[PDB]
Amino acid sequence: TVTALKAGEDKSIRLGLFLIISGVVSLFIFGFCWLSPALQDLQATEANCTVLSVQQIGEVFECTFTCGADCRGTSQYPCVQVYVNNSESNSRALLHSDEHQLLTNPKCSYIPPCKRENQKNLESVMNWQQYWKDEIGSQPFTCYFNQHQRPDDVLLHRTHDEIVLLHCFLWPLVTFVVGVLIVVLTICAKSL
Amino acid sequence: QRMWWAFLASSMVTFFGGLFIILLWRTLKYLWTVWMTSVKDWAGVMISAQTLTGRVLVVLVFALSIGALVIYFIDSSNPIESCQNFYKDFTLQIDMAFNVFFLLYFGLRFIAANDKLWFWLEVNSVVDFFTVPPVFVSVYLNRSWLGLRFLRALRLIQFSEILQFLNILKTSNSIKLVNLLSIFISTWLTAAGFIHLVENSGDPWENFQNNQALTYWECVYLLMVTMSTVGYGDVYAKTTLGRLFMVFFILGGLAMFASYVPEIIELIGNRKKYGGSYSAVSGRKHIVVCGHIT
Amino acid sequence: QRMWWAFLASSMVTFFGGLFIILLWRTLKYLWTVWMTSVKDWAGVMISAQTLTGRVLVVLVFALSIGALVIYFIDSSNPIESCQNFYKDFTLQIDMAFNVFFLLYFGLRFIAANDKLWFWLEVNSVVDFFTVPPVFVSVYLNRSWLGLRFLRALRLIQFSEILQFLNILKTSNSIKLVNLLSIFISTWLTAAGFIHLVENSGDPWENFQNNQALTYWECVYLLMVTMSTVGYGDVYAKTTLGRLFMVFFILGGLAMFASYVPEIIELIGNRKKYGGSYSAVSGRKHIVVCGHITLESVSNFLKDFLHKDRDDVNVEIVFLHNISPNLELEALFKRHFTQVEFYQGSVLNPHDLARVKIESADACLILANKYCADPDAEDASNIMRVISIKNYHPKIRIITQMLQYHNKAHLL
Amino acid sequence: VNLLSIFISTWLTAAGFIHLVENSGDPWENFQNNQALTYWECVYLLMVTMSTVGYGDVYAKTTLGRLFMVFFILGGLAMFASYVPEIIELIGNRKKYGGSYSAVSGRKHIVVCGHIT
Amino acid sequence: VFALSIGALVIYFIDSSNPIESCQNFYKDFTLQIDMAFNVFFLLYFGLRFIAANDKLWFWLEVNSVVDFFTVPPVFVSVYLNRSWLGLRFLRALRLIQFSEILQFLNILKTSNSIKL
Ligand SMILES: CC(C)CCC[C@@H](C)[C@H]1CC[C@H]2[C@@H]3CC=C4C[C@@H](O)CC[C@]4(C)[C@H]3CC[C@]12C
Ligand SMILES: [K+]
Repeated sequence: TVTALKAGEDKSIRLGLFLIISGVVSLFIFGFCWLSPALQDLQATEANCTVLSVQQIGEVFECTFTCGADCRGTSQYPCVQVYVNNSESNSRALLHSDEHQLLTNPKCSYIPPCKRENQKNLESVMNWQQYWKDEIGSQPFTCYFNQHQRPDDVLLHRTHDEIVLLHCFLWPLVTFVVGVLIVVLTICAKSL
Repeated sequence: QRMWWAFLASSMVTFFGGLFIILLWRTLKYLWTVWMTSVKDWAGVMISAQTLTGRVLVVLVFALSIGALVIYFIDSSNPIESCQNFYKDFTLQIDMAFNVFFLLYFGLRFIAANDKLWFWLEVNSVVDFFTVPPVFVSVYLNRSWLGLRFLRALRLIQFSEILQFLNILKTSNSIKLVNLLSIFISTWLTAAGFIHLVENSGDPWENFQNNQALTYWECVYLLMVTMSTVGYGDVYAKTTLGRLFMVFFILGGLAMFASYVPEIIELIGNRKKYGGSYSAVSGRKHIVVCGHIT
Repeated sequence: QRMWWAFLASSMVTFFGGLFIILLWRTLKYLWTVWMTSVKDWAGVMISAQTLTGRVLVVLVFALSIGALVIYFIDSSNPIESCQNFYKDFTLQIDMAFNVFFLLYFGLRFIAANDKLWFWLEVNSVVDFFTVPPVFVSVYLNRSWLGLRFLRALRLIQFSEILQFLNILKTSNSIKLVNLLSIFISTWLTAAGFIHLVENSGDPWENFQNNQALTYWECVYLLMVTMSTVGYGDVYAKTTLGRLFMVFFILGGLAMFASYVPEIIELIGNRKKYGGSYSAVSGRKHIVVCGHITLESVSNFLKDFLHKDRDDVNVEIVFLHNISPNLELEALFKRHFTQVEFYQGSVLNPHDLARVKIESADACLILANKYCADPDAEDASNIMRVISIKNYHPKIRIITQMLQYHNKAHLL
Repeated sequence: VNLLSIFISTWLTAAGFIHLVENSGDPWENFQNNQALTYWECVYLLMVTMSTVGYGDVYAKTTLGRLFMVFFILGGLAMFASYVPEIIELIGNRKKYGGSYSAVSGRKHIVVCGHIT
Repeated sequence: VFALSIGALVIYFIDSSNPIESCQNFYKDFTLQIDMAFNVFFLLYFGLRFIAANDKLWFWLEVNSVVDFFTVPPVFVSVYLNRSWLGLRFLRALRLIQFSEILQFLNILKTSNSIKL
């Protein structure tokens, strides 16, 4: 036979304490590590920037394409530079698709996806160029513009998504709650 | 395809239910106010380490565990995507076969459990609901996913005990050395699998673009070169998560070295200076000086 | 902008006045020839570590110190210049808030000082006038500057003491381990902050053009990889100042390792082999073999108690001894690995007797050494053991070896 | 102070040897493989090496430099093996208590003499 | 056997330092004569060790015996081909295990600690 010896415990309040500690440290690490992409996202505000002019500079830039089997080939594409005008700032600025495109090449306002054939890449440039010549001046649309670090740059797409920022932040918060319930529910069992 | 979140979710979900319900059951002395013994005995009669049926099923869980690691080393060595159809590592049949047994053995361990909550919080139990459910989602999707299946290598902790009941090795120092080698291999392979998994997809912050295309073998090598302190820097973790884990694995290995060398490793290092017979001298006569040698 | 010299100057300036005046005051016995007690007592009544008001303000200085490091890790992770206006790390308010307290607490420590100069030359005091004034210049400029604020991490030296008054941890070995971990973390974070600060601006000699654009996190990593002697050389200090400091930090870490491992770390590494109760074995009966545990006695007892010819029986055997199973563990273990445990506590100590849960035992069995020099002494020791067991729990069966017949009368 | 002095002397001697060996190239390539490094980069390299950190940001390129470097690794290891167990261990452990009870203002004072247990 | 073993390592260090292929004809490391000379003795000494063997199987399974039929036959194929091949001849360096014993019978060193070192 056995007494309150049957309770034991050990591997429950201990686990609960490790769960709260893991939860608080994880969100504390993510806090120091997400401020920068969150800062960059908040630094860009919403404006109604308008396309002011597209011209064809004629420069040629090299891109790297992969076939999945560690292909290291490089192909060439024409450079397209488009200058936009801000709505509330009325300042001429350089268009860019996205952050990736900007940091890989800021001379060209678009980089089409790298193609194995130069002719296909040129056709995609003429295709995208036609899909950008129709909307010039009028019809302002949702636009992202930075006026702190890159006043002459304008992005069509956002650098980051709140969905992954939230999706990684919710887990340590619930992990802390799961630690707290295991601690207090163990103390509730320990009484009787 | 984005459904890879559901595989790890299915593990965590089973864990969740486990920690909530098993503790909630042991509360409120008054049940309400205002067959179990037979099945428990039938489950526990086999689980005895001294019994023949228990020692031979423990060899089994260990052999199937190594088999799960062999096939893990096969698929972990592939590219991130492949046409899995005509030859997917001997199909969904071998994918289910080991965990059809381990799920039955996890059920057996739970009905065999004699102190409910403690059975769940044994470290030997925790790894089972981590390795089992992700494959049960893989078979539902009929598409293999590199999961946390490398944690199954933690069954190697038992290798000293089976060498003791199979009576292959007998010296206590030998059993301690085999124990230490087994735990060192298990932690090395676990930590190498963690770094591989952390480097397979990039850091979250750069939208997974800073990913290092390295094999599990380059990964387990790196950790040997690091924990031995050689550190060639020909390969190193590029990711910030990889670094954060790498500083933790340096500190865990240093802690284990500090907590193991003065206690067990030093004792194992010094052994008997003399033993065995005078043998391998043909034809001669032989005498023993007995008594007081000085 | 070049005014960053004034921030470090404002620290050094306060230090200067401190070392000159506090010593100049204690000179010339003849004052001239040809209320202080009350305020000192009011300041020092709170400063007592045993008093409740002092222990809770010491938790405060420590919590605010960590808060100052958290925000330090936030800004130190930024670029060298940013538009600090609409969102400057929760503004000048949090910039002042911690050091508005630490300046008051530095003033409190100075009016609380009981040996003037010594109060200033305590290492715990020196760091305060290094971390406090640079921020007071930052608020006057209304523009953040990465200063020597990482030195605040040196308050982590106190973490062992607060764990002792808050009564979370009790073992002396645990307190020493927490002390060592805390000092190791503090020196690692201080030396990492020094290397970060030295690499933020280039060497003077190349007009600051050889500057390495690395984070505090790459910097603290580098120092771990270095002090562990791994040294991947994926990152290393490029600057000549960085190298000069790096050779110094290698030598300081080596000196600390040489002066700490043989003294404290070795003692912490070896701990108790046995402790805690026999617990986590459901349903069974329980007995403790009390008294003289030695290899022969237990070898012949266990071989009969657990011979496998009793059929309907459990294992039980808890064991208890005061001089430990030094040789028993290699010469025999307990003839089982998973079952039959060993308590390092004595039979006479009530706390150790509670550790075995003697009240829940079916019996205590007392073994005697037949090979004793004085049979009477051994018998009287076993009677003393019987007396202690009966005193702790009157209702328990005891079985006992007596070496001499006349001694059985004392049990009655 | 003796040990610190001998350690500094051997470190500075071996650093000067490596500097001198790297100032002019190897003979075999007609002195064209010469590394343009200062005595300060050289003495640094040897600290990073003898502490076993080994960043490989700087290393001897010459074959003579390597041959000396393997010798200096072996001499430093030999000195560490022949000095730590003998003298350095004894220096590491010192007195636990010494000096007066001083730096306590105003109070009274008594000494418990005799048998402390 | 020890001196010839070192001689076999010296010539091993010579050829192992060459490119993977060379015109081996007018000057192939002092020709097939020195290639055979050492192992003409070691093959005779392996035969001598086998006829000298006093416990047949144990003689073969001595680690000192195992290395001989690893280093000897590859060179006997090299001379049949009249073309040098980088083989496992470096295993001959395992004869250096005996160096302590010869220092003991030649009576150069006498202290037990010196012999252990
Ligand atoms: C306290 C800690 C250890 C709890 C563990 C939290 C883990 C499981 C969480 C934290 C951050 C999470 C990641 C954050 C972001 C994404 C992107 C999203 O589109 C899919 C899921 C994914 C890839 C998450 C996977 C799970 C994740 C790694
Ligand atoms: K290294």
